[PDB]
Amino acid sequence: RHMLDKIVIANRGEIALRILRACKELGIKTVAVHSSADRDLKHVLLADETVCIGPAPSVKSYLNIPAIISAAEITGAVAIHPGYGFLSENANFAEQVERSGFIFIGPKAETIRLMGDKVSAIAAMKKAGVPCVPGSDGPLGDDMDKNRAIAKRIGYPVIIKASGGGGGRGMRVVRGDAELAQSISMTRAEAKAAFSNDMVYMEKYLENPRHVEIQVLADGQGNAIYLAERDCSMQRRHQKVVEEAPAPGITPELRRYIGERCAKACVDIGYRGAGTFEFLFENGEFYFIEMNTRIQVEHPVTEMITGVDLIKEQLRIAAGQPLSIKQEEVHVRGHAVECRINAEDPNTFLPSPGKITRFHAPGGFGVRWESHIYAGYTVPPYYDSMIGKLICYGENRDVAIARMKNALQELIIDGIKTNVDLQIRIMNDENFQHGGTNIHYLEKKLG
Amino acid sequence: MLDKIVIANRGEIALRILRACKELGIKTVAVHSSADRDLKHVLLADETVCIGPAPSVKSYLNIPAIISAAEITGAVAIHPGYGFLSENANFAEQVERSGFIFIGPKAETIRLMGDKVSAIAAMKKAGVPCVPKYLENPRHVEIQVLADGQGNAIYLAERDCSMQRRHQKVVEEAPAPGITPELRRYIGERCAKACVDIGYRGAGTFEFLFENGEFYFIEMNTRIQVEHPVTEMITGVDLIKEQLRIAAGQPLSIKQEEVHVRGHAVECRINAEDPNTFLPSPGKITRFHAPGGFGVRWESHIYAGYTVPPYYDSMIGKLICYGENRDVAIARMKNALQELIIDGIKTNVDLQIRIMNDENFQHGGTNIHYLEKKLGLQEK
Ligand SMILES: NC(=O)c1ccc2c(c1)nc(NCc1ccccc1Cl)n2CC1CCCCC1
Repeated sequence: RHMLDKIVIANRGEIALRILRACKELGIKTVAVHSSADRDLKHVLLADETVCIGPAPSVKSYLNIPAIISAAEITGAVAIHPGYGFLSENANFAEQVERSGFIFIGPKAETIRLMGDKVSAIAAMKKAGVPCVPGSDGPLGDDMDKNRAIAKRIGYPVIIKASGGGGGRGMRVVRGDAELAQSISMTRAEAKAAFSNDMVYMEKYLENPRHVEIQVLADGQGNAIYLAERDCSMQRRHQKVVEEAPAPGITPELRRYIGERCAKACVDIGYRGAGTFEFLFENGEFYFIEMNTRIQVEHPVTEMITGVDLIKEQLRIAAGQPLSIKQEEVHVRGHAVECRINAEDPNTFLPSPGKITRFHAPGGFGVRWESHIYAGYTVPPYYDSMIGKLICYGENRDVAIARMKNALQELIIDGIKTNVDLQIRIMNDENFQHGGTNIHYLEKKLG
Repeated sequence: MLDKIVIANRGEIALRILRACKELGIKTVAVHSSADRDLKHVLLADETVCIGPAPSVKSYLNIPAIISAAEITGAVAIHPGYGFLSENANFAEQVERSGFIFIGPKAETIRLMGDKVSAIAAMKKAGVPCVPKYLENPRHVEIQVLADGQGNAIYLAERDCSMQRRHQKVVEEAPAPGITPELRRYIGERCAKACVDIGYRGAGTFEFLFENGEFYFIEMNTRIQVEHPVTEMITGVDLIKEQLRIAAGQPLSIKQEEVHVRGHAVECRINAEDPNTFLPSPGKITRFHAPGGFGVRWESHIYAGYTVPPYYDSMIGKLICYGENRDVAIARMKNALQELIIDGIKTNVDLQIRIMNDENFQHGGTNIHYLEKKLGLQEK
């Protein structure tokens, strides 16, 4: 079968190393594009070719569209993998890659635009039969009588959300008519300033939901499959801390119900590659909020429970190959837990950059370590706080948690502040040990 | 479960055992020589006891010192690992006479199987095929077993350990290439019946020579196998935790029909020795970096700044890669071997890279003489 000869890894850190490994397993030549502050990245040191695309600030490196495309052209690369974050959900970038004759390892640019606009995305999901949060089902105008009527029909509390927003950014809870006009007005102003798009919509506000998300894969040959779910509720201020697969309390019947709807939605929108349907789960019911049109950070928990290498599937799809597995070949087996490891201060939660003086990774049966860090490595201040991901699998949830506790005790990261101690606390939490804690749990636990 | 156990071993296996104990909530007692105070498992153990000076005869092979440490710490069981006293029937007999649980078979089974004459007679009786014959180009194929010593016994597929130097395994893999589900079931059932017939208790391995679609029994290792992780990857069974459950007097919960072979796993033994002359290379590891990724399993006590002592064997770690198929497991091993950094000492990492890149290994089914023919070494 035909495979991509050479690709540009348009990312950094752990995800860039994750992509480099998948490339090497498939015999794909790698081009590591990097900022001047990232010359010592583990994947840069393992890459077949390297191109320094600019200085440390992301604007002149990882978000630098001409420099990334120019690197693909000079090295003779055929495709670009955007990873997560940066330009991965940037439709202009995907269009420019397509326009320049290189393969964008993701969905069509118009699919990114469709799902990136939250109002259009909900309408497409509702039409496809995916359950959505009751809401305005269209943008809000300036007629406050019409806005009060939508709030009445939905039932308070409600949430005002930016169509150009996403991932908890660009939203405001409204509990009564008195706060409605000002809340809409503030959300609009914030959205205009942040996204240069003042469009807002209204949604029913769910008080105690769980964040449950469905993993999908769709090829260019008409196949679209669901790879169970992940529970990503263990979060703080919209930042995921712990993710797990499958989600506790989800039955095979409920898994089948939601998964089939997501797979059908892929067919209807002509989805291609890896994707994630994010839902709020409350009182046995799923409610769509948004679709992630790229690989997710927490993808490894899905890989452990299904045996499917999601990055290798992305590369295969992009090369024009069919999905390597059929739906009937996707089986949920055992349980996996992921602890994100951050170079962060436990009091401020702010990134804690610096030089790692001593480093030791955990090992053992069911223990997977996803990280670019090594002894002597300097965590730069220019980017996000995540330095690694510790993933533990077991035949059941109890075994996965037991292995995580042991793995966190072997993990040594000196010279910088980390959330390792917090991760140990979460694993020891009696409510986490029972499972099914909602999205507000971690914040309530911390204070 | 067993409240507290003495890990009567060292290095990677002692760390392997400690992790299984911690998962089950079993307290650990790390008995160590004065040269092994800095072993990773010793630093992670709940309690530690120095059992003597550096030579194994004075420490790891010192029965009164091990028993005394188990008595003073209030332990109830002893895991002997592999090597050392694991297959010493007098040690197993004394552990039990002292009132402790021996994490292994009965002393009589160790004796029965430890003597080739009585072992072969027990196998002929049990219906296990033996050497009737000249086996010029055989493959080393071995069957993993678990028996509770209560009448239940299961086989957990096979391993191919044909890549050898001076009769020491270098690469191991599971399942064995070319072994059909019919052949697996045939040999496996005879091994499970043999466990019942000899009253076997715990983990064990039946080693065979495999040539022209036929098995020929050589010997039984009456203990956990070094290469046990490749079987664990393909079955999902934690073999050390099963040893611990059996020793606690729990019957096997795993039924034969619950044992499924999925994917493929390869193990590369990592040795502190020269990759060409095989001169042992003890010494301080000045820089260390372990490989990572999907299907990558690293089994080692080594760390940056740790000194590999000159007193013991050269095996410092085991690199185990799994995949949905043999090709994926080999591709993952190549990637993992490139990430593995061990500086300050000589290792066989470069030899392992050559073995993974060998076209006959990539094809599979190379015989027991292959590695030495590739390297130009004379058998002895
Ligand atoms: N309808 C609601 O109750 C509701 C509540 C929270 C919502 C939520 C809905 N939707 C989102 N995110 C998407 C979004 C934000 C802003 C504008 C548009 C979108 Cl789609 N969030 C944040 C996510 C992320 C953190 C934990 C799970 C909840």
